[PDB]
Amino acid sequence: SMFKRAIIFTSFNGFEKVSRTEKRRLAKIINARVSIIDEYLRAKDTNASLDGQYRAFLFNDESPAMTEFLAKLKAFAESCTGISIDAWEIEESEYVRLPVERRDFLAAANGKEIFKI
Amino acid sequence: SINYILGLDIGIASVGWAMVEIDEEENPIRLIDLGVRVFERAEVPKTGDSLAMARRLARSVRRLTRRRAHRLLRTRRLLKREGVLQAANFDENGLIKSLPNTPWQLRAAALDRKLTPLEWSAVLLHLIKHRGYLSQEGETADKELGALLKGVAGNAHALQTGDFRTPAELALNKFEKESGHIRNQRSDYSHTFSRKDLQAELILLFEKQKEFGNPHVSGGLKEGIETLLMTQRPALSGDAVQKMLGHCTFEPAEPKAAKNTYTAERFIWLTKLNNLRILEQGSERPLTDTERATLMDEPYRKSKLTYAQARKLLGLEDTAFFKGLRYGKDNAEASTLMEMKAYHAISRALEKEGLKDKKSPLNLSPELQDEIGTAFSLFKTDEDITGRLKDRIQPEILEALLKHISFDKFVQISLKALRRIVPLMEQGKRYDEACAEIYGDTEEKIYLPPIPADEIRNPVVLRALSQARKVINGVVRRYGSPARIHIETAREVGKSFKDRKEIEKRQEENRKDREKAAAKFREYFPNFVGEPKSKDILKLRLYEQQHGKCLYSGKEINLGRLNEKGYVEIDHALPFSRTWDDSFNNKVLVLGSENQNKGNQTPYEYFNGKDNSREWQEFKARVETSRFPRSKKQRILLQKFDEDGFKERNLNDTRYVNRFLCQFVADRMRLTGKGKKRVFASNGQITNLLRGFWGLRKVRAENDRHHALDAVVVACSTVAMQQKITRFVRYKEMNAFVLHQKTHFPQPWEFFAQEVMIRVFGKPDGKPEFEEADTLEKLRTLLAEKLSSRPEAVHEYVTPLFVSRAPNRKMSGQGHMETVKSAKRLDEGVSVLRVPLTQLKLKDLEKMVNREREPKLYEALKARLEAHKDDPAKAFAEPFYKYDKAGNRTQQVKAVRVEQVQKTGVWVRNHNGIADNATMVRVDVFEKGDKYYLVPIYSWQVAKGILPDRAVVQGKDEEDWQLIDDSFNFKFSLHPNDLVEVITKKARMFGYFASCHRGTGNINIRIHDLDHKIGKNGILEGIGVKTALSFQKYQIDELGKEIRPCRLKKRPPVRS
Repeated sequence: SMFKRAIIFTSFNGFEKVSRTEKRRLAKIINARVSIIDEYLRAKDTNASLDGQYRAFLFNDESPAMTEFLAKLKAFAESCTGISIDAWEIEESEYVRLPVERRDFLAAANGKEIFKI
Repeated sequence: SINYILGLDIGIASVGWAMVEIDEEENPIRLIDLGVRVFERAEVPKTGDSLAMARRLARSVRRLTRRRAHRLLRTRRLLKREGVLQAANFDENGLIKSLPNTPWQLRAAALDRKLTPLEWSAVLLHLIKHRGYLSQEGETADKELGALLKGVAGNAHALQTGDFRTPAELALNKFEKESGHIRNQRSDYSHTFSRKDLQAELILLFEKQKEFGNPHVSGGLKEGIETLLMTQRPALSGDAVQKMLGHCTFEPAEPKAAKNTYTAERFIWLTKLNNLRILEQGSERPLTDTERATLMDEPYRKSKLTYAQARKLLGLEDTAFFKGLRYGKDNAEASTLMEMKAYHAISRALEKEGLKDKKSPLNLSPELQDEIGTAFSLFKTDEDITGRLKDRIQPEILEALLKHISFDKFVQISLKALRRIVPLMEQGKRYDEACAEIYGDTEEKIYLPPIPADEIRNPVVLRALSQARKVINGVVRRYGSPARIHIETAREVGKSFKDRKEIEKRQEENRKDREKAAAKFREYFPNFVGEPKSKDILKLRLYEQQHGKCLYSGKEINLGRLNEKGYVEIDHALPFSRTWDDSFNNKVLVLGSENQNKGNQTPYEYFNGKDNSREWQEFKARVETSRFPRSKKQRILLQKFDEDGFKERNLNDTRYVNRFLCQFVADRMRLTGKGKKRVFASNGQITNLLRGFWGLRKVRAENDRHHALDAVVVACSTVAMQQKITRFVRYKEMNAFVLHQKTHFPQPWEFFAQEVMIRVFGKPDGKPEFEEADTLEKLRTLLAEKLSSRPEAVHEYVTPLFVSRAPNRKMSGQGHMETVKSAKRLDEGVSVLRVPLTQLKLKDLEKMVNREREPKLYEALKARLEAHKDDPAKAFAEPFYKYDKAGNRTQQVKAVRVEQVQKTGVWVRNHNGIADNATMVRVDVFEKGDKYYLVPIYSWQVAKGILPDRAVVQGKDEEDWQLIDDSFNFKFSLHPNDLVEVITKKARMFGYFASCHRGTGNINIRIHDLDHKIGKNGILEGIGVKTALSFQKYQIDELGKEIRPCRLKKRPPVRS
């Protein structure tokens, strides 16, 4: 009924080597959610798109799909020791009411933190 | 005599036609007749090869073997004439008796010893038979021929450098010692020799045999034998290749020629430059004269004039984009835009040999460049080109040019015509203007003349247009000349097989992409009425694409209230009434509240766009910061388009096929049109739109019948109907009140949908479960019951639709299968074939001839095959030998003989082999005692001229069949795709004959419309006609009329 946007920000921890295979895993995870409606957050394999990027995925929090996706993200983050994922959550009402200039940042600020890793 | 419009729907394997009786006012009122005509598309179906290819390859093979045998026959006649065999060393036929079988050895030993008439003859016949490869110079450019050339050149160099002295000696020693064989095998070009080497060897052999005292080294013999070894017919001449292509069509006396030509390349360049327009965010504009002057010479100065490179030259400044360029694709501006291939090919050839200072302009005249292009495009040998350009250019330059250059591909204009056009075009003046200024460009008859094969250079398009011609001519014969002809051709007509395959690929890609999107729509809106249509997914996609913000106001829009009716609308940025454009580039998601004061204005004309009102600047900033593709943003903010031109381009289809068809039908047909074009090529998109909005839902049908449905729609699309539609849309965008509810989108007339559905499918729509009105009675009663309101729904022309399949009564074709098998053991039902080990499978070896007599070999091969999991190519990749009783290795194996089943065949290769039957060309049907007998007739029987005796019997192997005599009554001959009727105990079967199984005597018939509910994919298989009640053959014309049983008098013969 009520639509929630999960803002996920992918950053690089610097600690360890990137492990291109881990980049492929993260690209698969993110690309599972992408469809032609929100293809604009296509997961590339280069750092430029995987490092330091906010992506806001739309979920319907009367469906158990959000939780499985965020759990997969957290599992990968625990695996990768050198990539860090931060998740938030915002109601789509407040997200859309924000000014579209840096919406992902502002929504992250205005949203309940979910998992930091 | 009726006033009607004929609507045609053309595709690669179908033409649907509809007739619409119209007012004098051109409003459609009566649906007269519709049909579908289906044929087989003019290509080899699986691979896209052309039908002519298979025949041409066999023709060239025929000519090659024939000319070789003739050359060898002339060689034997010359041997007899010059004493060498003196008389009757020859057999009953021209072959030499007791000819030795050691010619390689004799050729090598001929250098050191005087030979013998028999040995000398064998040597010369061997040289003639195997005269090696001829260059035909700069041949390094083609997948394999490169590989054969690698082997040839390697062996030539090895002959000249390593001291072995002749092809014979080198071949003997190297090939025998290092490989165990001389002649190449399976695809290998390792041991191939060039003709030059073998000519040198022949000369040396004659010298040596004169030294050693051979009575036959006469000048006659040497002259003759050398000429026989070197001569071959000339390849196609310049004038002959020119006769292949049409006259210029501008200057009939001069030919069309030479893509690789300064004049031709410059024509291409100027056409691109003159037609190239740049769109900057906002509107369009063409290059100023200074910009054209700047770019004009850069294709010569640089290697290629890249689009981004052109941006550099003009200081174009991003926010200025090239039109006719997909800007969504990343680094799209690395595209070429122009490359002068010929100029730079000549220049690179000269640069690479020391005659041209690189990056110094090529000083050769335009005339000389044109001449070089034509010469290199018309001749395929060094000598011919050498003469042509020996007339006009210096020797070193020509020799350099003959190296590195390969030309092809002509361009449909005479160099005189292009010479006149390109000075005219340089001034400016788009192509048609210059062409008309120089030589400005109508004999009508009742029936459309045949389709000119010259203007239609494509087999699939040629067959589609030819069958459209047949449909048209039949319709005109039956009902007179049409008022207008409307045309709708499939997107796939006129596309390369590669193009069509790729289009299918992306169509399936879009299928799965849209299914994922639909799943996402379902997840977001779990409670939804039925299943989501296209506009719903577009609503959601535009919502996310617009940042959740109505594009006209910037007010946030509630998700989940998306399908709350009327809350959000899909607005056409440019109004449909003025552009007839409903692309995905002209659709934005707006609020119901805000989209009520826009009116019929464009987005630029509504936010004022002329005083740069801050509402307009806010809107332009909003659209530029949305996830719209560049094209969409360009269209939203057009500002200055040509209203009528744009709606016209969106209203009709301008493809090569459609323009040709409109001009051809307009020129040479009767067509009592009012006078403005009388032939209309409907744009596919608008036709689909009209189908949807006129109640013609895309059905879930196997029928080729749907082809006629579309043909109806295109036939109702008239100028009056279009303007009525435009008026309705206009009054609808300004909020109509002219009432509100009963304002159905204008239809050609009331209950159009229902009548069209009954007329095409013989069923009221939405009841695919219902039975079809097969007959006039059934159909007319159904129409009068379910359309009692409509007076003209029934009349004297309403007949059930029956799809007409183009027949194929051709009596010719492949005589037998390609591989020839041993026929010795043919009293037993078997034949033998040499099967390589690389192709050897377990079910082959289990039938080896020497399975019993080579138990060691059998067990070795069987065990080896077990290993590597029965993979033939893998198991025997390492050399396999035979073994004696004492364990010694003796001799390799390449291939073993394998038994195969053979109950019938065709005699081949001098009655020394058997080959499998290919395809039956006819089936003769006899009746005796109320039972039916099918005599099959194959093509080799037609060639030999043997009208077969025996009719099929279910299980008997071929010998024991029912011999037909005069006690039987013959009924008819069946060719593929003839209409047949099998009244049987079970039911009544009607359809086009397809196949006649010879192991059962049963036949398959395609249902006329290939309805998938019937049989498997519309084909009734295994119908047994031996014990049918009735078995008759019918006739049918293009339109599906005149369905009558036909009675043949006498059995027809196979030859004339």
